Amino acid sequence: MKRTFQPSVLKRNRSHGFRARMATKNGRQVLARRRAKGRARLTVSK
Amino acid sequence: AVVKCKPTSPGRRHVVKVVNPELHKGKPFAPLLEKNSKSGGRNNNGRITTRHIGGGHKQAYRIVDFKRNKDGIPAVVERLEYDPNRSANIALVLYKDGERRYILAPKGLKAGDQIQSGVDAAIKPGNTLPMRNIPVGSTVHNVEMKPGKGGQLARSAGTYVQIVARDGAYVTLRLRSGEMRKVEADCRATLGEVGNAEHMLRVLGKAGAARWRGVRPTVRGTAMNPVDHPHGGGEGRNFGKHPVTPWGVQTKGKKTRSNKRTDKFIVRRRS
RNA sequence: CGCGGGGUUGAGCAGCCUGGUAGCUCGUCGGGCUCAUAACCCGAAGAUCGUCGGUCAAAUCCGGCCCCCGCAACCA
RNA sequence: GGGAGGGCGCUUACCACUUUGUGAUUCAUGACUGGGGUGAAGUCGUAACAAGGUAACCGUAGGGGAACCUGCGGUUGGAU
RNA sequence: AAUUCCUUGUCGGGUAAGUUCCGACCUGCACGAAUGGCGUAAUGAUGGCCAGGCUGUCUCCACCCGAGACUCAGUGAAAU
RNA sequence: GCUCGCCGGAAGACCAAGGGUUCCUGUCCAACGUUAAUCGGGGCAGGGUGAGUCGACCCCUAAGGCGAGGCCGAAAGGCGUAGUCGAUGGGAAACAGGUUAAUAUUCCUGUACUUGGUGUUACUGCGAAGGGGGGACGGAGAAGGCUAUGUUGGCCGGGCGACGGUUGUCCCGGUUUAAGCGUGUAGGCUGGUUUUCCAGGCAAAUCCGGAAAAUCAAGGCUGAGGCGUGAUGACGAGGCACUACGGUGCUGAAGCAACAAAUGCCCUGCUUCCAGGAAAAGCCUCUAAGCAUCAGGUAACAUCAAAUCGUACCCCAAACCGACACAGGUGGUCAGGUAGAGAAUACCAAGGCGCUUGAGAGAACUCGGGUGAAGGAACUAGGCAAAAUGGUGCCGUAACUUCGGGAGAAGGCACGCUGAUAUGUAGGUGAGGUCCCUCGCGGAUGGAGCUGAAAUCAGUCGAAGAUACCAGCUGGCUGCAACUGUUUAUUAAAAACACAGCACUGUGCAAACACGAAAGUGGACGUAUACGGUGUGACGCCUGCCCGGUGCCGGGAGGUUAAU
RNA sequence: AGGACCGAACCGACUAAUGUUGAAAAAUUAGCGGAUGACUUGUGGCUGGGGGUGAAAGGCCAAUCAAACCGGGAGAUAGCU
RNA sequence: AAAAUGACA
Ligand SMILES: [Mg+2]
Ligand SMILES: [Mg+2]
Ligand SMILES: [Mg+2]
Ligand SMILES: [Mg+2]
Ligand SMILES: [Mg+2]
Ligand SMILES: [Mg+2]
Ligand SMILES: [Mg+2]
Ligand SMILES: [Mg+2]
Ligand SMILES: [Mg+2]
Ligand SMILES: [Mg+2]
Ligand SMILES: [Mg+2]
Ligand SMILES: [Mg+2]
Ligand SMILES: [Mg+2]
Ligand SMILES: [Mg+2]
Ligand SMILES: [Mg+2]
Ligand SMILES: [Mg+2]
Ligand SMILES: [Mg+2]
Ligand SMILES: [Mg+2]
Ligand SMILES: [Mg+2]
Ligand SMILES: [Mg+2]
Ligand SMILES: [Mg+2]
Ligand SMILES: [Mg+2]
Ligand SMILES: [Mg+2]
Ligand SMILES: [Mg+2]
Ligand SMILES: [Mg+2]
Ligand SMILES: [Mg+2]
Ligand SMILES: [Mg+2]
Ligand SMILES: [Mg+2]
Ligand SMILES: [Mg+2]
Ligand SMILES: [Mg+2]
Ligand SMILES: [Mg+2]
Ligand SMILES: [Mg+2]
Ligand SMILES: [Mg+2]
Ligand SMILES: [Mg+2]
Ligand SMILES: [Mg+2]
Ligand SMILES: [Mg+2]
Ligand SMILES: [Mg+2]
Ligand SMILES: [Mg+2]
Ligand SMILES: [Mg+2]
Ligand SMILES: [Mg+2]
Ligand SMILES: [Mg+2]
Ligand SMILES: [Mg+2]
Ligand SMILES: [Mg+2]
Ligand SMILES: [Mg+2]
Ligand SMILES: [Mg+2]
Repeated sequence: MKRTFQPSVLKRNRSHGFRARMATKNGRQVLARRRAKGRARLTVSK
Repeated sequence: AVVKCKPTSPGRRHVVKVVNPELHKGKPFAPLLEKNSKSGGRNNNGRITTRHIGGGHKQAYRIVDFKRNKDGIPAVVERLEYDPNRSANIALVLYKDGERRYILAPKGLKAGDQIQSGVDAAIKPGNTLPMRNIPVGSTVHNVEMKPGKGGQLARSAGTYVQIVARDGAYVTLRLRSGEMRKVEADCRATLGEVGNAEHMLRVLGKAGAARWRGVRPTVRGTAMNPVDHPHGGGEGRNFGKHPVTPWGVQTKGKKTRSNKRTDKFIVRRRS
């Protein structure tokens, strides 16, 4: 059975990447929540 | 000619092909080709706005000259060609100065014939000259709406337009739909009647014969569910409703025209 | 065996619609035209309202009864 | 001493009886059904024979309980 | 009848025996003409019935070969 | 170490995606390993990835994203022009061998090639954002020439048999060599050269386009393979010795022909068909402004530079997605022998594994299989399941029909081995000879060797010769749906949905309709033979009566009637 | 030539059996349908919740769908256990 | 304008 996670680095950084967060007003507030909470690694960008 | 395929397969029984040997069987003229990308019915927002569109075969748009703005300068018809973007074969046209274009094909055009446009051109099938110079009671095609716009009326396969009367600065036309219009007497109108008239006499034969044309299947509203289509519902083929488009508007009778700005150009509504 | 609609001169159909008031078409009878029968014309007769019971009065208002025509008897 | 040759036995070839599988044709028989014929004062009508009371008929098409009726063309084997 | 309650309607075929099946009757509770009618060769992992071959499906089970099930050594769950 | 067994279109070998030390040594068995463990993809420590040519980077674009100004929108914001990003596509160059415990088209040896800067010369009109050319494109089918590759023969090296034979038509092994450079074949496309003129290629143009005239029957482009050369080199069985006994060092013969042959190459080719089959850059050419000293361009010569990042390892799995060392999922590339039409199946080679609990016993009962007396659907909701047929050639084959079908209908016959026809035929292949020759990678003639079906006759063995795996069950009547297709991922695959066809109706282009507070966009770079909605569902014969009710269309007199 | 025929790769899922605290949160075994097309597959894009998409089953939208997931209104309300 | 029918011997 073909599972629901077929990983792909290029599609992960194009969608949940940092520069994906910065390009939209709603995404920019997503980071400001993570920084305020005090998260170690913010988005996904390994 | 219309040729009926022999029933060697259940799905080739009812195939009638309109085949024209005279169509050139090489490659189209290279400098007149551009890229043509499908949409599948999707627009800016990415949602479908016209249904049953998608798939098909990759095609290339050919730059058909609709305006026909070359006064003087006779030309010859080099060859006839098959245009997938339309219903009427096109013709490659070579002018005396060495310029090549594409034009639509009147029914009485072969390879090697000679045409020319302008207000002084002769009255023969293929020439373009303003409807002011065109004699009344004639049968024309590729008609315009505004002087120099390019031409919209009577462009499909086998259709034409009758010129009924010439009143002052306006000319009255009877269209192929039965409606009567008035257009400004300075519109150009290529003289003739569009070719490939056997385009009715064809039956695609099978489902794939339409699927490979950019036509996706349509699903009747009586099969849908009540939340998808107004007809919907029913335990065993019940209707009980006045026929309606999926958006609630009435079909099957309801007039839905409103311009109020070009109504001054209509003589008799189609009937 | 719960709920409707109905029983009218020989046939079909009104009058029951707020209680005095019985009609229409066909049909039966007696004459008339015809050689004669149909057809047509002129005249007549025929029901007390399904039954048994309950106000000055009853086809009508009410109940039982007899018969007919209908609908509804479902969830497991 | 045996040899040549022959018979018996075995074996192959041809073929009768017989057994299969599919057809063709012919003869009876079959619930029900189509038309036809005959029969007694039956029922509904009156199509045709006269100008048969809408002249008849031929081909074709549609309709009707039935004779039949109507459209289109054709003939005189129609009266005045 | 994918439609017919009474109904296993009645007659015929098939079977020793046929509420199913095929043909016919019409008494259509409650078929019927593009929410289409009646036919139709080919097609179908579609619904119903019949026949030939075939067989442990069955009368009625018997034997045999392998993995388990049982004993010894190691590790060692779960529902309640 | 010796046997046995299994996969062998894979359970073998190599990649992209993905993972991130899992790779190699030494060392340890507390924990992880469904058991023990000296073992491990475990703990600890050390080691390991070498690039002008392979990729990424880089130049160019598709779908599409972002979008200076801008248009639009209560604010956020939406769309979009010039531009600029985006490969799953286009653009320069390296091959053979040797070596490490671990890397190698990356190091070493040998032999190459590509693009830039600079310098020396010899020539020279150079010059772009613009003109043109090319890059540049589909599906099917058919042969023809080849190669990889395999079989056989020769040659070389070795051998004379554990038990009857085996100095011979006997047995085993080897018979390999690249990129590059020259040559230009089988073939495939196109006529070339020159001269004069021109309303077109937004300006110009000697280039494309077009119009004329002469001339010659030739020229040019493309092109797999073959043959030289690289290579009197490397490789090479096996012998010689050290053996730390893991392997290491020395030497080294033959290294040729025939036949068969691809799904790979010529082939982006040829023929044919309708459903008519990406864009831009690299590259060639023409000129404008501009420079005519220069500058710049063409060719040879010498030198310099080619930076940065990946390079271990698993990659159909114990290292990826499934919570696990999980009977699941995962795109591409290579394709040996025998029998076979085959990438099916059966047995094998190269290679890799025996699937991380065993040892006993031989009860019931369950799971997976084998055979069965006589009967053959009597069981059952129902022939569910088992059983059965199963190949090639030939004979033969009905009702019905849209003339194609039905049909592989049904039902039958032959099939192994040896010999003769023929000391292997028909056919395919084709060496020396021989002649001609535009003399070459030629053309005829020429049949040595090689390979090789199919058939007939006769004999022969078994119970059985498509002997194994592989491999149709067949007829009769009937409802529904014309047919191939699609559907409830995970209880419903159908009579449901779709379909080609038919009908009604809307729609005159700034179209109807749809997404959207709007701008705008799909419809469509389409124009009534077109497009949208609705119903029916191939084909044949058909589609009767009702406009009272509910809608819809037309009407414009009369009545009723809102804001003002 | 064929939405032509038989049949492996490939795609699918008609029947029976086992499994139902499985090897597997839908598979294995023996059979089965399509296999030049309305086919199948790799990479990258687009459409977003009363919205998408749908050869139409209320199917599918991260093991969830007659209206997803996460946070907030929120200690909603509960004549009910 | 309407205008039908009449066993057999
Ligand atoms: Mg349609
Ligand atoms: Mg439905
Ligand atoms: Mg609704
Ligand atoms: Mg119904
Ligand atoms: Mg008469
Ligand atoms: Mg008459
Ligand atoms: Mg019977
Ligand atoms: Mg134990
Ligand atoms: Mg094996
Ligand atoms: Mg580690
Ligand atoms: Mg342990
Ligand atoms: Mg380790
Ligand atoms: Mg770029
Ligand atoms: Mg934008
Ligand atoms: Mg801006
Ligand atoms: Mg790429
Ligand atoms: Mg070879
Ligand atoms: Mg390695
Ligand atoms: Mg696994
Ligand atoms: Mg294991
Ligand atoms: Mg796969
Ligand atoms: Mg195999
Ligand atoms: Mg046992
Ligand atoms: Mg058995
Ligand atoms: Mg037995
Ligand atoms: Mg027996
Ligand atoms: Mg038997
Ligand atoms: Mg029984
Ligand atoms: Mg029985
Ligand atoms: Mg079975
Ligand atoms: Mg079997
Ligand atoms: Mg039935
Ligand atoms: Mg079907
Ligand atoms: Mg199907
Ligand atoms: Mg399902
Ligand atoms: Mg299913
Ligand atoms: Mg339908
Ligand atoms: Mg139908
Ligand atoms: Mg009708
Ligand atoms: Mg097929
Ligand atoms: Mg097949
Ligand atoms: Mg599926
Ligand atoms: Mg789900
Ligand atoms: Mg809700
Ligand atoms: Mg609150």
